[PDB]
Amino acid sequence: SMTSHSWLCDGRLLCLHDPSNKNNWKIFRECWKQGQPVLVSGVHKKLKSELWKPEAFSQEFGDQDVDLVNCRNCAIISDVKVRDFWDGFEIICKRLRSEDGQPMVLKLKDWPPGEDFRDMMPTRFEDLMENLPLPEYTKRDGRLNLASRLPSYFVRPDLGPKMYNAYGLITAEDRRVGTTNLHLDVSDAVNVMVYVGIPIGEGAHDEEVLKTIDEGDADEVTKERIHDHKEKPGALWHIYAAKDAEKIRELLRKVGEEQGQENPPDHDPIHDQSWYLDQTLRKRLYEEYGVQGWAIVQFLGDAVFIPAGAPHQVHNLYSCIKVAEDFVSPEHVKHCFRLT
Ligand SMILES: OC[C@H]1CN(c2ccc(Cl)cc2)NN1
Ligand SMILES: [Cl-]
Ligand SMILES: [Cl-]
Ligand SMILES: [Cl-]
Ligand SMILES: [Cl-]
Ligand SMILES: [Mn+2]
Repeated sequence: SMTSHSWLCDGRLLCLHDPSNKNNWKIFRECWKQGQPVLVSGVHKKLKSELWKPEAFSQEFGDQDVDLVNCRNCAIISDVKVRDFWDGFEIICKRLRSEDGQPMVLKLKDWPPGEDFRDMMPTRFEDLMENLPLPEYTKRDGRLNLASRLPSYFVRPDLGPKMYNAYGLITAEDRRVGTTNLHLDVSDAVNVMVYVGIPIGEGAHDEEVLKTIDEGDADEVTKERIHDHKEKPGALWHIYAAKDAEKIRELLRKVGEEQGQENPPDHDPIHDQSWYLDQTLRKRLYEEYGVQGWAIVQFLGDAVFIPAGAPHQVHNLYSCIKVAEDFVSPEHVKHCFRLT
């Protein structure tokens, strides 16, 4: 029956159940003070579902010019129509094919571009911003959002939100690649899964999704959300505490060296955004450096709260539309300060 919250990651991750509850801050704020990520479920039930479909984006914006990335090999597909991405989002037989004749796993780069989301999509902007959880933290004008209140001694976030659109990774070989590589942000962020597309053609690809979640180190309760309630899983995240960022840099310098990269001893493999931690590298981080992370499956309507300074990576299971907003909480403002 209905409850305020539950725990994932064996007690280490807060899951809030009611996204608009005026009392959520009472449960949120101690987990957030400790540097933990937080999950909030149910945001899809608050949104106008017609605004967030792949077919509407194609119909309304399809003649815009964009670049795509081939997630398998990082090859850039320059200066194509955005309809060429959207029309293959769920229908595999419409997808652009690589030279080997296979349908590609594509990411749409920087769309809408820079800060243009609000100008290009005013009705979507209103629908998202009015339904974000923890609104004193996440709204542009929230009382606990310092973004508009800080001097130039602090790195300030760009005007958001930002959309993140990409197909699902499909094969056993795809398990070792990221949709978004390991990186960190100096602001806090909330990332909302507004649509999950489960394809058709080569549709029935449900067994390799279970193997990816299992190999991804997902907890036993997370595995129950599929088997028992038939929720749509979108993406597998790994998030690490901000305090563990330098130990992760030491691991990736050592692995770069082993693989014959020629790197100065101070170079920053996290800022480079060139690594995805696969099962092998995650085990090595735990065993050799004593660092544990949070493995998080983001279902349709889940909002993931990512603490400033926390290294994180994203692997899409199915085709995803995500929308994210940056904010600056008082708990984590040290991470954007420009001195010492
Ligand atoms: O029927 C029992 C109630 C419990 N509930 C709820 C209470 C507090 C928060 Cl913060 C969120 C949800 N709604 N149902
Ligand atoms: Cl709009
Ligand atoms: Cl709040
Ligand atoms: Cl990336
Ligand atoms: Cl911190
Ligand atoms: Mn990020």
